[PDB]
Amino acid sequence: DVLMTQTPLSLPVSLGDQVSIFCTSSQTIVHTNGNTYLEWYLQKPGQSPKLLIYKVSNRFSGVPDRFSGSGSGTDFTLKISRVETEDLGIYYCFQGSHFPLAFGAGTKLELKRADAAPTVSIFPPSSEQLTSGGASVVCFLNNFYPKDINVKWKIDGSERQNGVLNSWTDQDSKDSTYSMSSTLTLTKDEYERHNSYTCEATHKTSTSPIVKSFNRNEC
Amino acid sequence: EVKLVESGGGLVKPGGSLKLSCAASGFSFRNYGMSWVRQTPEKRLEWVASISYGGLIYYPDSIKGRFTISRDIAQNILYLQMSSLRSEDTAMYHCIRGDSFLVWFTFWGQGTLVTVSAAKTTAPSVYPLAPVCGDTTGSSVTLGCLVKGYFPEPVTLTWNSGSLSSGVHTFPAVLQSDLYTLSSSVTVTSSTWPSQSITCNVAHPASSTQVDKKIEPRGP
Ligand SMILES: Cc1c2ccccc2c(CCC(=O)O)c2ccccc12
Repeated sequence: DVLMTQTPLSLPVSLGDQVSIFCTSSQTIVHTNGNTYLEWYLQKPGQSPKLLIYKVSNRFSGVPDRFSGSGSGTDFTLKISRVETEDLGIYYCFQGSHFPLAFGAGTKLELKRADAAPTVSIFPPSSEQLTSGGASVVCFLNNFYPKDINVKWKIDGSERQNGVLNSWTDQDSKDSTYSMSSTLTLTKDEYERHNSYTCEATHKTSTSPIVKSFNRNEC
Repeated sequence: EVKLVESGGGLVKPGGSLKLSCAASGFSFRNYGMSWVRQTPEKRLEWVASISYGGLIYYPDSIKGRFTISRDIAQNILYLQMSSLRSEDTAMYHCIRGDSFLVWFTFWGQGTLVTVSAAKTTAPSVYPLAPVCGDTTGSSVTLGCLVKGYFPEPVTLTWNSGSLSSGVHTFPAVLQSDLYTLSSSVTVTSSTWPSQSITCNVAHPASSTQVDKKIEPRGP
């Protein structure tokens, strides 16, 4: 089995930049007929994947002249001589030289911008949820950049790294930042067992976490 | 104009069966290789099966035996019989025409969604997220809405019926335990809220659900 490896999983770029996206095979991908079936696809948000390059270096008809492909042995490369706003999305490589046919994880082309500290907002369980017998403490880490962030919870000073659901937004088409919601879910009784609920954010803009908290009984 | 239209996608319980169809146009099957490729919720692309212009069939070991590609050359329709279905088989299915010994996936269809789950139609739980006494001590105020345990997807969330658009962040749903949970945050000026009315309008069509929750300041 040939496994296709793509890096990085996220490539931050500025428009007008010449970029190279890499893809590696776990072993050689030459078909028995001499051809190397390495293809590159661009999946534009909302749409389906579309062919860009076939057989390592052949630009498919209708594909812009800024896209090219190259590679040999186990290293293949996708080039975009000058990036536009339409080129943003995820790029997938794929080898069809050997069975099973393999897809790479994909590389998301995203926009670079100035660092942005996240705005951390913490919200205790709604009085309504409590009646139903549940307790969900949500916390929003919004409009931050870069996209790498760590959210830690601490119930009464003690870290509670269990039962937390996190979701992330795609880069904002407007300001180009990222946002994320982290929902800790407990029970009315377990929730009523603690007082201090805390949400700490470790962004490359803090190291010493952005902390937002509250006390069940008071503030 | 070449066309590929997938149909048959839908909700199927584990171990169950489903038949996907793909109506083609612009070309003939005897001249092109056909394949099915799926994109899982994680956005991962996986090859499911392909049939050559001649009839040769190929499956990856995980699909082999459970799924079956067949084609109606006469009515130029490609199929994919699915059985022994698992939750990981949940993905968007695309049929694709390729060029034999030239390019595998030259032309993709928009796809059809197949969701494998034992979950039952459950209306969402919509809770109003009011800020803690701390946050509110500034220029802006971020509010929120928790839309818990609903099935199936999707639900539609707005603020003040759409009146509140800028400064909103609606997060992608996630399965918590066979049920979907989603959350949205809305940031506005301090003099905007609670001075002005702010409501989270959530609808879950599948369960004929249309609920509204006004965000009120907490405190005794
Ligand atoms: C698109 C497509 C191909 C595209 C590029 C290269 C080979 C292709 C093959 C045959 C592959 C093989 O025999 O290993 C196919 C076999 C069946 C159906 C489609 C096929």
